[PDB]
Amino acid sequence: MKYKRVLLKLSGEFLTRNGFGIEPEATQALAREIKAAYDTGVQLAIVIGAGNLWRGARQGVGMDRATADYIGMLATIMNALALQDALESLGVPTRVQTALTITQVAEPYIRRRALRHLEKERIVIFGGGTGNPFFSTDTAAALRALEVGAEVVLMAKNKVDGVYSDDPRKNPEAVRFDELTYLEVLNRGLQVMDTTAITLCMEAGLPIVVFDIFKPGALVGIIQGEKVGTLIH
Amino acid sequence: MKYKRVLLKLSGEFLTRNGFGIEPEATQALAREIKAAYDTGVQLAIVIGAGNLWRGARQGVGMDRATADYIGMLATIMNALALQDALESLGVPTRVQTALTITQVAEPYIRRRALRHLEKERIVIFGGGTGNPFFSTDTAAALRALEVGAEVVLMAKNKVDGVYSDDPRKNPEAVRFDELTYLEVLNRGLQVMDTTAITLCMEAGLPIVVFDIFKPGALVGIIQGEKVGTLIH
Amino acid sequence: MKYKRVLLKLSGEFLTRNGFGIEPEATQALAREIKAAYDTGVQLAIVIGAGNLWRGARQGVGMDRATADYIGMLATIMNALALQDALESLGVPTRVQTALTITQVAEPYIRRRALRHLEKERIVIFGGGTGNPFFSTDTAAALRALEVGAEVVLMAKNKVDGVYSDDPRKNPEAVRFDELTYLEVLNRGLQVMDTTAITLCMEAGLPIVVFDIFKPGALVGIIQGEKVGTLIH
Amino acid sequence: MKYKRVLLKLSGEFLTRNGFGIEPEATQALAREIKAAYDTGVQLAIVIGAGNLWRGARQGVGMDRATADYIGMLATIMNALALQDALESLGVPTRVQTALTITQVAEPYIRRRALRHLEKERIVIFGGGTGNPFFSTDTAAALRALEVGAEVVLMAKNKVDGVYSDDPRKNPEAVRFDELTYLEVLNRGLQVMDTTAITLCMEAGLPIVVFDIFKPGALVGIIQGEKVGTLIH
Amino acid sequence: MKYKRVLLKLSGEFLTRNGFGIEPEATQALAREIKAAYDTGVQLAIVIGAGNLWRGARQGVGMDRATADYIGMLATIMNALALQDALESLGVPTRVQTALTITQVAEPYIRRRALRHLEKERIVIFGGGTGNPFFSTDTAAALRALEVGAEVVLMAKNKVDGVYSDDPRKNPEAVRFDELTYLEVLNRGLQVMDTTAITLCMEAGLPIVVFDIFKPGALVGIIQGEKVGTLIH
Amino acid sequence: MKYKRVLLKLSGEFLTRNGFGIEPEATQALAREIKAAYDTGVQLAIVIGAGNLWRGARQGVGMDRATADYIGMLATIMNALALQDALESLGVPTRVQTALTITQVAEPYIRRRALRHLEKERIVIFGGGTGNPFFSTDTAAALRALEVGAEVVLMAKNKVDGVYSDDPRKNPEAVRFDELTYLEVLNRGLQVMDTTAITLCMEAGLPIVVFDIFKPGALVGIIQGEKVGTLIH
Ligand SMILES: Nc1ncnc2c1ncn2[C@@H]1O[C@H](COP(=O)(O)OP(=O)(O)O)[C@@H](O)[C@H]1O
Ligand SMILES: Nc1ncnc2c1ncn2[C@@H]1O[C@H](COP(=O)(O)OP(=O)(O)O)[C@@H](O)[C@H]1O
Ligand SMILES: Nc1ncnc2c1ncn2[C@@H]1O[C@H](COP(=O)(O)OP(=O)(O)O)[C@@H](O)[C@H]1O
Ligand SMILES: Nc1ncnc2c1ncn2[C@@H]1O[C@H](COP(=O)(O)OP(=O)(O)O)[C@@H](O)[C@H]1O
Ligand SMILES: Nc1ncnc2c1ncn2[C@@H]1O[C@H](COP(=O)(O)OP(=O)(O)O)[C@@H](O)[C@H]1O
Ligand SMILES: Nc1ncnc2c1ncn2[C@@H]1O[C@H](COP(=O)(O)OP(=O)(O)O)[C@@H](O)[C@H]1O
Ligand SMILES: O=c1ccn([C@@H]2O[C@H](COP(=O)(O)OP(=O)(O)O)[C@@H](O)[C@H]2O)c(=O)[nH]1
Ligand SMILES: O=c1ccn([C@@H]2O[C@H](COP(=O)(O)OP(=O)(O)O)[C@@H](O)[C@H]2O)c(=O)[nH]1
Ligand SMILES: O=c1ccn([C@@H]2O[C@H](COP(=O)(O)OP(=O)(O)O)[C@@H](O)[C@H]2O)c(=O)[nH]1
Ligand SMILES: O=c1ccn([C@@H]2O[C@H](COP(=O)(O)OP(=O)(O)O)[C@@H](O)[C@H]2O)c(=O)[nH]1
Ligand SMILES: O=c1ccn([C@@H]2O[C@H](COP(=O)(O)OP(=O)(O)O)[C@@H](O)[C@H]2O)c(=O)[nH]1
Ligand SMILES: O=c1ccn([C@@H]2O[C@H](COP(=O)(O)OP(=O)(O)O)[C@@H](O)[C@H]2O)c(=O)[nH]1
Ligand SMILES: [Mg+2]
Ligand SMILES: [Mg+2]
Ligand SMILES: [Mg+2]
Ligand SMILES: [Mg+2]
Repeated sequence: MKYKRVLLKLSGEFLTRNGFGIEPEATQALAREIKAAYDTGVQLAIVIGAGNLWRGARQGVGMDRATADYIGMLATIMNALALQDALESLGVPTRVQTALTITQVAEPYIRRRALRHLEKERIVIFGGGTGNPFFSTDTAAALRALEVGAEVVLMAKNKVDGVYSDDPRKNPEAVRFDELTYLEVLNRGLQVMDTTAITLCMEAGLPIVVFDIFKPGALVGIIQGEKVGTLIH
Repeated sequence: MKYKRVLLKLSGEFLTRNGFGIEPEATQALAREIKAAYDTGVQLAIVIGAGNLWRGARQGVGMDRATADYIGMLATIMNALALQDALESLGVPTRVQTALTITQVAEPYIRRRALRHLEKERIVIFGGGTGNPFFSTDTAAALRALEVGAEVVLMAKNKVDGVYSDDPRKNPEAVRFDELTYLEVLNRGLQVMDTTAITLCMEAGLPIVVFDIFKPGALVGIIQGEKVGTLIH
Repeated sequence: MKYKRVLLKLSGEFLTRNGFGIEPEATQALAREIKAAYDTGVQLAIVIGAGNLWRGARQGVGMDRATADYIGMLATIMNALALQDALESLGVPTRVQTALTITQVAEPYIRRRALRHLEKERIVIFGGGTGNPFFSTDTAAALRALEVGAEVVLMAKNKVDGVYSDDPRKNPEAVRFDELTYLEVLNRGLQVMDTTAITLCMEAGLPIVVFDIFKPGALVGIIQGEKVGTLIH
Repeated sequence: MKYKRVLLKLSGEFLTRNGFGIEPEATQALAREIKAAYDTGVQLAIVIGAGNLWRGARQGVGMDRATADYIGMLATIMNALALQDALESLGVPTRVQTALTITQVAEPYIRRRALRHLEKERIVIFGGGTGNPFFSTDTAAALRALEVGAEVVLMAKNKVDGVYSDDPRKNPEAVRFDELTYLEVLNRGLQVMDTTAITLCMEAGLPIVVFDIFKPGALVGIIQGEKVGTLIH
Repeated sequence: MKYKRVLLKLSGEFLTRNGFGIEPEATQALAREIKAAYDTGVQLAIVIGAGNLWRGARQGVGMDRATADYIGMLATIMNALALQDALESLGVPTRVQTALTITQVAEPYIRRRALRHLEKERIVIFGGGTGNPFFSTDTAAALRALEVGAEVVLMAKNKVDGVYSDDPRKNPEAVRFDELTYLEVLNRGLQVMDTTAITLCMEAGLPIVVFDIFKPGALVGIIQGEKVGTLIH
Repeated sequence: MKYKRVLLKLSGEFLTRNGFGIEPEATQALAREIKAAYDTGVQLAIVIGAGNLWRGARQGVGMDRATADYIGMLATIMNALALQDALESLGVPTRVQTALTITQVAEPYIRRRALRHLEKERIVIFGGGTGNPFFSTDTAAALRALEVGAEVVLMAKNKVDGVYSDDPRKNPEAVRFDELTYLEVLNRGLQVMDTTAITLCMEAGLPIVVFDIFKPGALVGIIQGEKVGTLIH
């Protein structure tokens, strides 16, 4: 194995086939991909987004960005709980920790508890992002990777298989990169993930792999050492 | 004014026109109805549901009913926050209290903070139901009515204008009731609301009016003393 | 064994023989009955009332019913802590969870900590009711039964051995029922328990047995499959 | 006025005429004494005991002192809430802060909030003692006096009007002291209050007056400068 | 006035003249500078660092960076409490909000409460950073600026009056910039602040002014519209 | 072994050789002494002070003693976290419980959890004192000893090997006592520890041993039954 512990960042869109909502069949498919990774023996922490449920203050009337972001963080917790149940259906031991403390619903985020969960071969799903507005779960992925000592952030990005010279769904001439420096991402103004998540990984020397989780073998390949997707380092 | 303080129970469906999501124009139209009631000078507490965002364990995989309920409670808080912004857009002073404590996002349910807010002519929106699974927001509406000393529960029901002999959406021949007793609702097995919400109001002699909030003038009518919808008492 | 997991509802009066207080010998006698049921191997959750310590707003001066209810909830936690010590005296593994969060004193109600404790053959005593005013512990017993997946609610009622046509303490001519339906309880206006607790169990098809815990063998009888008391179903 | 801000320590026994429980008439009488002090214009913080409800581990079976103390702290909060309602019945503005955080029921203890309450001419009742076992509310009285900057602790002791050379209810030859040093109290082994409360006041030079609150004029006299009871200094 | 609401980022070092500790005369001197800016009428939010009290994991034995960062977050709260007292002793109304919830000590970070405080012309001091390890006080300054709608982040740098081509206390030949872009800071590898704080401001278009707070008139100059220090925008 | 469970009170000064701060080699040296006592098999609970980081209100401007004490409580938690890391790096299983609840950083003080930890042969480090101002770490040592059922409080005094007739670093003619009573300490006006800590131990009959932890073999000596230091009993 190239990696013993990883942070897998997932789009909330992966929980539906139809753009919106939480759907059982899509959640099962996503669980099956995660179990494929779990079965390699890697230690697995996850950050889950909420694009399937909530886009932002465009949906509100007179809505601050902070308020819209809090709504989105609650949505990521909805997804976290749904994903945990799907993984438990496969018998994969799973815990959820949320960046907003909601005692009746899930454990709060507690570093020493997250570490013990990973050491006991459990998947830890992080809901709620970082708990702060003005981030996406991209930044929560970088932060939680650093907090659990993951060796790489695996960004399972919706509808792309890597980082491109441009948004490949707005420019068919876009070209995929094998490798990039953090600064190259910033200088070229690429919009594949929060620039704040880039700089957080930059400061720690934490590598990022952007890939297509629904390409069979891709996630297991990354874990086992294959070249897959785009490496930011 | 017949009533000085009312609890208004709203379906989460009122925030969308397309089945799913939170939508600006639907939320704004709902806020305008609430503003008409507020402008009468009545004191106004609201309980909001989550059916525009979450439909229960049918959407999960191997999901407890309790877990589905906690996800719904999170969804009601998302709706409460969106509704608050919409009302504040219109200049209506509004507070949100949640049955689950989420410090950054809203204040917790605290009985005499809620009493003080109503006394200060603010709308109090209660998110999170009662904080317990195995209720709907119907029972949360009954509970919160008793807690704030509301004089009646105004049940704004999605797509009906009162209580009928049968589900009017399955039975075109159903007949509307002008009045019912609590026991009559239970013995006829009508499915307009939680039977638990029925008996809570029954134990207290707290009346319920089931009505159509989008019939212009209905809500303000009830507040002023007109006969609108079905009275359960 | 007919039942694998039961919820046992206890009056706070069982902790005293003199109307008021918490008394060692009464608490110990109650703990011995609970130990007999535990020794059958059934999984056992308990909800405890507060009538030995608090009788409601009649004891206050200008006191809300909600405020009286919150005081009663505090009193149920006092009883839960006393009962736990008594059971631990007898070697019975016991946990206390409270509906109101009081960190130093007991763990908070958390649904799958409670599920894990029962799986580990510990008794879980729930203090604080549901955490909401306008319920009795009767409704808390119904709620907690549903939450832990109990198969029946065992209503140990103070000074009666079943449900009667009338209050047997006011009507010496009252007759005991072997069986009732939920609706029959409501329509006959019997005052054995919260009508809200009745309808909660009714909605779930959760049966209730009203019985005398101090009739030797009654509790263990019910657990083993004997006909004891009144079945509501 | 001799004093601008005082801490009044009250026995839980003052809430009953009959040894046990909370009784409306006794609570009103106690409220009327407190209002007499309030009407002088002094700033008034209160610590309330629980001897009317809970004595200790003698009432438990296999009961630790710590557990018995937690039960007693919950009882002081019951009394605090009852006393607040009685004072509110007289129109005296009153707040309750508890050393155990119980959000739905009362404010948590927060120093800056307690100070603002006193500055706004409200009575603050402290329930829960210090939140730590192994104290009595005597020690909570000394601690809360220091925390709010009270100039004296007024110990309204049950059934005595001062400090005596011996327990005056076990030795009719006991003599009352006008004045005592902290060390004199310790050296003579007097049992009128926690020795820990003595030393806490010793270290701060905080004077203590032990007196009979039901002697008409006594409490107002202390506040206005008269010699009443026993001074420990 | 050029700016109506600002976020002032301060080093923990400003609370000492001797490299380490909290010292009264330095804290008072810092409070007098803050009071001068308050006296312009600007709404003022502060983020305070910890360098006077804690450097990081090299002070620990086997200490991971996350643990060191939590220790520094505690230190920032220590400084916030000391700064609040100095400011209050000058009669400036001040509130402290902490990213880690410690009820007894200060109010939690709550965005709507912080907005009300600023509108009521109080200084809000933010302690605890963001509550997340791997985030710096520079990043907390950026975040809290966004959250309170400050128009600019004023980075009071220790012993430096702007951004330079190189660390000036390491290269006497370094040249100061009047103006830079966010990307210029990142590309030139400048170490004036956390790159994550840069990119957060970049994404919002929030301008940063790096300046020397102990150059008399500089802070007030920036507030009134003068050109002081270095503008990053 | 004379003692099976002890409470070890340590000064914050033991974490530095230079009067102030947290330093790795002093912290490691302190951890090696603690590990030597752990290796005897005794169950070991620790209370840690703050003097290496915070002296009190003379470091503040207009700073009341309560605020200074909360600042010191934060410092004791900083030290607890650093001590836990040094101990863990020696392979000693260690848990931290804090009197102020800071979820992200350490578990809250919970008596039943602390007992389980000691029974599972873990060191429990108590940070935050008691959570109350005006209580000292000496008083916290006494309290936490009572709460965990320690058989003795071991007061590791800074630069002193027992109790003396006078402050020895102020009177070279002072004479050491082998033994004293609680009352002798109070009557002689000795300043070795908080008088409130003395009286708390007096009331429980809990013995105190004042000793020099950096006299090699002394801590282990006390645990194995030797006569070391001064016994207060
Ligand atoms: N340079 C780029 N390379 C790859 N994807 C890009 C780039 N710029 C923008 N994108 C967009 O980023 C999207 C992923 O972002 P988002 O919709 O938020 O997915 P996720 O929810 O997985 O973060 C891709 O679908 C793509 O349209
Ligand atoms: N007897 C009845 N009278 C009226 N409506 C009924 C009755 N029985 C069932 N219903 C159905 O209940 C629906 C309201 O349920 P729900 O979707 O939960 O509304 P809400 O979301 O407002 O609570 C109505 O739209 C109607 O289809
Ligand atoms: N129909 C009935 N059958 C039995 N008991 C009844 C009935 N109606 C009222 N009761 C009264 O309800 C009491 C139980 O109420 P309560 O004191 O709350 O018991 P518990 O404390 O066990 O809930 C019985 O002692 C009885 O006096
Ligand atoms: N030396 C003493 N002087 C006065 N009262 C004493 C003394 N020693 C013991 N006491 C007892 O202390 C009692 C007050 O303590 P307690 O019953 O706890 O009252 P409270 O509940 O007000 O503290 C008095 O009723 C008295 O019996
Ligand atoms: N390009 C640069 N321009 C200005 N200062 C720099 C630069 N590179 C490094 N620094 C250093 O950054 C320091 C400011 O950071 P720091 O000491 O952490 O102050 P603060 O604690 O307020 O952030 C300056 O004292 C300076 O020595
Ligand atoms: N009678 C006494 N015997 C011993 N030490 C004393 C006495 N009186 C005062 N002290 C002082 O108390 C100090 C111990 O307290 P302190 O410095 O606070 O250590 P710690 O921080 O461990 O409590 C000793 O260093 C000593 O100088
Ligand atoms: O640290 C965080 C994480 C999330 N969010 C909000 O919650 C949403 C989570 O959705 P995200 O964009 O991360 O999901 P994805 O696009 O991958 O489905 C964000 O968009 C923000 O609105 C936030 O404010 N801070
Ligand atoms: O007290 C409550 C309130 C709500 N809920 C859950 O949250 C959902 C909220 O949706 P609801 O049916 O109340 O909304 P509506 O149908 O009125 O839009 C419920 O269905 C439950 O799953 C709950 O468990 N308890
Ligand atoms: O969910 C609950 C449970 C309890 N209580 C209050 O706490 C008291 C507990 O006494 P109960 O009647 O349940 O005890 P019992 O009569 O069984 O001894 C109730 O009366 C209410 O005042 C409440 O408000 N809600
Ligand atoms: O700081 C405190 C205050 C109270 N208690 C407990 O709660 C009871 C409160 O009753 P108290 O003796 O103070 O009341 P009084 O005798 O004045 O009625 C005590 O006896 C203890 O059991 C405690 O453990 N710590
Ligand atoms: O959001 C934050 C803010 C601060 N810190 C920690 O607390 C320290 C704050 O002191 P810093 O050196 O940033 O402040 P300065 O005094 O240098 O401005 C940081 O170094 C980190 O260790 C953190 O972990 N997260
Ligand atoms: O229960 C407690 C314990 C500690 N403290 C505060 O925290 C400091 C802890 O450091 P201390 O000087 O007591 O410890 P040392 O290092 O001297 O043993 C005290 O001085 C108080 O300011 C407090 O307020 N309450
Ligand atoms: Mg995204
Ligand atoms: Mg609906
Ligand atoms: Mg009863
Ligand atoms: Mg007492």
